[PDB]
Amino acid sequence: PVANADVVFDFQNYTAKAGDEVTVDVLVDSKNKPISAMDVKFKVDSPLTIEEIDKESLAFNTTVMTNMAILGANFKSLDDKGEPLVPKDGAAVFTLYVNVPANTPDGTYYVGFNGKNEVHKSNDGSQFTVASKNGAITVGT
Repeated sequence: PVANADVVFDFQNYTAKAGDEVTVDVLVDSKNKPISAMDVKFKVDSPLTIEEIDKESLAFNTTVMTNMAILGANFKSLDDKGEPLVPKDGAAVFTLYVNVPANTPDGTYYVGFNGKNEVHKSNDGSQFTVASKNGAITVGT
């Protein structure tokens, strides 16, 4: 089935052996609509962990503020005249570095949002609706 939203994130799908790192490149489709800010939290299924959140958003060429205690990230995405940016088609909006422990069983482990995925339209609190797809990390095939 399908969920429609104004903005859809694509976590993509990955493979790993136990002991690997997995670089998760989160893509975004806003139907070419501009975005003023994001404020999000991430998770991955145990026993995998998110070991680092990249401090750059390539889709917006902007610095990402990060917090590893809560696995949170946020940024503003304005041009030099203070207007919202259209994300760059093809470019990662977030990059996550995931650890797959040496003893991870074969299986499918998902990466995604942890209950916060705010995508702002302007400076007044208004938000786009958001949905997510993919995010499977398949360990051991």
